[PDB]
Amino acid sequence: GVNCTEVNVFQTRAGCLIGAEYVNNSYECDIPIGAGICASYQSIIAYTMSLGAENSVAYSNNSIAIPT
Amino acid sequence: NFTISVTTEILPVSMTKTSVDCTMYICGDSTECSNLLLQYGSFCTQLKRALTGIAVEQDKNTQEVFAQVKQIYKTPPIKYFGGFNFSQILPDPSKPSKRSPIEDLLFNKVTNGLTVLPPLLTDEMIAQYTSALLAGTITSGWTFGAGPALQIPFPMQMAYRFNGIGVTQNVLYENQKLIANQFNSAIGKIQDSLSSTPSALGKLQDVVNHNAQALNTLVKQLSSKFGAISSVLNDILSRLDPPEAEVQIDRLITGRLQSLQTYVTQQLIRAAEIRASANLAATKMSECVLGQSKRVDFCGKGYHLMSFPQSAPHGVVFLHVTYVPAQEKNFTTAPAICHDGKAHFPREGVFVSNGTHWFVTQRNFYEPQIITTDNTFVSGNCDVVIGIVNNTVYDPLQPELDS
Amino acid sequence: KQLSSKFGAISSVLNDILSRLDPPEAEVQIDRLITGRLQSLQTYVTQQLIRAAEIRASANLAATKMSECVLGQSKRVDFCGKGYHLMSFPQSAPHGVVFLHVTYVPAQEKNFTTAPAICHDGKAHFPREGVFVSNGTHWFVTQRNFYEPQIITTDNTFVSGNCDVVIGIVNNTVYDPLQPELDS
Ligand SMILES: *[C@@H]1O[C@H](CO)[C@@H](O[C@@H]2O[C@H](CO)[C@@H](O)[C@H](O)[C@H]2NC(C)=O)[C@H](O)[C@H]1NC(C)=O
Ligand SMILES: *[C@@H]1O[C@H](CO)[C@@H](O[C@@H]2O[C@H](CO)[C@@H](O)[C@H](O)[C@H]2NC(C)=O)[C@H](O)[C@H]1NC(C)=O
Ligand SMILES: *[C@@H]1O[C@H](CO)[C@@H](O[C@@H]2O[C@H](CO)[C@@H](O)[C@H](O)[C@H]2NC(C)=O)[C@H](O)[C@H]1NC(C)=O
Ligand SMILES: *[C@@H]1O[C@H](CO)[C@@H](O[C@@H]2O[C@H](CO)[C@@H](O)[C@H](O)[C@H]2NC(C)=O)[C@H](O)[C@H]1NC(C)=O
Ligand SMILES: *[C@@H]1O[C@H](CO)[C@@H](O[C@@H]2O[C@H](CO)[C@@H](O)[C@H](O)[C@H]2NC(C)=O)[C@H](O)[C@H]1NC(C)=O
Ligand SMILES: *[C@@H]1O[C@H](CO)[C@@H](O)[C@H](O)[C@H]1NC(C)=O
Ligand SMILES: *[C@@H]1O[C@H](CO)[C@@H](O)[C@H](O)[C@H]1NC(C)=O
Ligand SMILES: *[C@@H]1O[C@H](CO)[C@@H](O)[C@H](O)[C@H]1NC(C)=O
Ligand SMILES: *[C@@H]1O[C@H](CO)[C@@H](O)[C@H](O)[C@H]1NC(C)=O
Ligand SMILES: *[C@@H]1O[C@H](CO)[C@@H](O)[C@H](O)[C@H]1NC(C)=O
Ligand SMILES: *[C@@H]1O[C@H](CO)[C@@H](O)[C@H](O)[C@H]1NC(C)=O
Repeated sequence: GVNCTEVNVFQTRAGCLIGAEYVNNSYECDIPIGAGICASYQSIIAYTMSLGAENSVAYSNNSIAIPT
Repeated sequence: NFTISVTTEILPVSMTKTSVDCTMYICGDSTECSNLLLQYGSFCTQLKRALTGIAVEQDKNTQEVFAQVKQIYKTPPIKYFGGFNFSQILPDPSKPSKRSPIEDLLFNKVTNGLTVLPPLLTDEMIAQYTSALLAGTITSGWTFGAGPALQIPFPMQMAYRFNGIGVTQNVLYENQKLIANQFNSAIGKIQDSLSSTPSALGKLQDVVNHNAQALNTLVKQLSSKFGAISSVLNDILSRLDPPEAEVQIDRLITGRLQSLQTYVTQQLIRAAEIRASANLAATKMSECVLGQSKRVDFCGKGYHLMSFPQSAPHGVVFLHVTYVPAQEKNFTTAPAICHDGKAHFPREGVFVSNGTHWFVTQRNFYEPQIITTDNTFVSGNCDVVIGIVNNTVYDPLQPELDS
Repeated sequence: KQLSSKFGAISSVLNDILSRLDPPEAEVQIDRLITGRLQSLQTYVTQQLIRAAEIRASANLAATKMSECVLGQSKRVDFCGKGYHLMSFPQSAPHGVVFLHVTYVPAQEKNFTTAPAICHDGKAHFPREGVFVSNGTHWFVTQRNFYEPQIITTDNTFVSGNCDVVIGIVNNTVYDPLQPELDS
């Protein structure tokens, strides 16, 4: 809740996290934090909510697939 | 003749999370509270545990209601859907928040010792969930949640749904442009109704107003005297004797613990009601979006084809597409027909006739056909049924095998 | 634990606190302790009541799933397990149940070509329960899953009007049964 001008330091929406370094990568959420922020240990890092992977199937006028 | 109409069904999902600690709520920075509150045991620790559990289960419920797929599906770059125009449903990249105009209008229409915890999943992730689910149900048919995704064209999956509801699919092809135009007109009409009528979204506004009224009543109820000498917490700490201040503040914190307890019970009952409503919404999600339902009066008023999942603030909004028949006409029916002393029963429908000419038809649509042998079966004779009529039955190939 | 709480009194004991205090103040102290313990019991029974309501709702859902997923088969999607549902194996558990759902998970799909209808002999052809699936110059039909090619005949298809309004329609040659046995 509180802002972090007063009291390594990364600004988020649910406050700020002290003692961890933010990364721009995408991983699976392990510790739920809030506002899409997730933390995992591998020291400790913080990252946004990565929703698995993106896989859009092709669509056309005439295309059908049946499992075998 | 049949028409296509769309309705709305709004169910709450999640309220606003609250966090309360006992000591700062009952008083501000007093050691007397520290040495007196522990004499009541761990009463306020139980309340903190209950609120943390409610927040955890609310986050889990919010994760469970929407994230029901293992992958995120992006929309194809071609908007051709067999003559069907879906413009205000799919999100438009001309908005920084990546929202369709319908939920934009819905969000525009829908309006110290406390902490307001933000939700675990933000509105951007909810919009991404709804966009991915809409893409998965528009390009992968009604069979994609059982495992790896597939792809089926939109008229073919509509024909599959029409086969599954109990009518022939050919009536989809004879009025495909009419069906698309009626769907576009219904979407525009429901968009105008949502943008105009302000009473259609009463449930979310009611639950948010209930939570805000509970918080405001708690805030106004905290600053009461409760029969004590002083109302301000630190005024009695400097006006009354510290040996003599073991009664008034004790009664004050006892009454405040009573108020916090009844607020916790009210919040728990409201959370149970919201949990039941969200379980019902998750049942609707599993039954009407992932596949087509066959039970009646569950999604829309009439026979249900498929539904549109969309994002709503502190809830979910539904677009249920139904099947409303029209143009009623009187006709004569018969239990069976008898030919050459043998009774013939319809294969899947019923006999229909206007005058002296009998025809067969499907379940809930009028398509007259010549009574043949391949679409009927013979069981017994025409002497046990009541009120049978007489008509001839043509025989397939019978004049074709004479050569 | 709340039994040993002082609740603002001198001591949490009962027999010892009677001897050390005179009755005009011992009555007030005992009344305060009894009211505090009754409030704690009220909190406990309220928590037990809401927990019992939640467990009753969960048990009603479990009884419904007993009545539906175990007894017979239901055709609904991902209610009894994940994906399509074949059977359910309920097993015993202390104060709970554990579920074993035999599920149908199709996989290893292959790309194919289709058609909305067949325009043969001036009339439109529609499948009964299958769909026209093709890979090249040949044409076949199959079910929803476990792709199996079959020759398009007149018994698995029907006719409804002519072939002029269906968009994307393609010409095809259909084999008719009883054609080789015509003069004999
Ligand atoms: C079934 O109802 C639809 C809806 O009214 C009819 O479509 C209308 O048809 C008239 C004349 O054919 C047109 O002037 C309208 O513009 C159509 N409406 C729309 C929204 O396009 C349809 O004709 C009816 N079919 C039958 C067989 O009665
Ligand atoms: C699908 O419907 C929408 C809305 O009816 C169409 O959007 C309109 O497009 C015209 C042409 O530029 C504009 O003048 C209107 O203002 C638009 N209406 C809106 C944005 O509400 C859209 O063109 C249709 N698409 C297709 C393929 O028919
Ligand atoms: C009931 O509807 C049927 C279907 O149109 C009518 O049958 C037609 O009758 C005329 C005159 O005998 C024939 O030329 C047509 O070939 C018939 N059509 C079919 C599809 O069989 C029938 O006449 C109608 N009955 C009444 C009393 O109007
Ligand atoms: C339908 O056909 C049956 C068989 O041809 C009719 O039954 C006979 O009808 C004649 C006169 O209509 C009677 O003399 C016979 O005694 C009847 N036989 C039996 C076994 O019932 C029947 O009447 C016809 N029904 C209609 C409505 O025409
Ligand atoms: C489409 O699939 C069919 C079915 O397997 C293929 O037909 C086979 O072709 C091979 C190659 O000569 C023959 O040995 C088989 O006997 C054929 N089977 C049947 C049932 O006809 C066909 O070749 C495939 N077409 C393409 C373009 O791949
Ligand atoms: C915190 O303070 C910084 C600078 O003082 C400001 O840019 C930021 O918006 C503030 N955040 C909040 C949540 O108040
Ligand atoms: C990485 O994330 C930071 C936010 O901390 C952002 O300012 C920066 O632009 C990002 N860089 C890239 C390459 O995305
Ligand atoms: C589908 O066909 C139309 C013309 O009938 C064409 O404009 C469109 O590009 C086609 N879509 C494809 C090939 O994906
Ligand atoms: C069917 O018959 C009833 C009874 O006379 C009548 O009230 C009704 O209007 C008729 N409907 C049509 C479509 O003719
Ligand atoms: C079918 O073709 C599309 C388009 O190239 C491709 O993305 C997809 O992987 C193909 N499916 C299979 C099973 O190879
Ligand atoms: C083949 O199809 C085209 C268009 O689909 C049509 O114009 C033509 O008449 C068809 N020819 C035959 C022999 O069916």
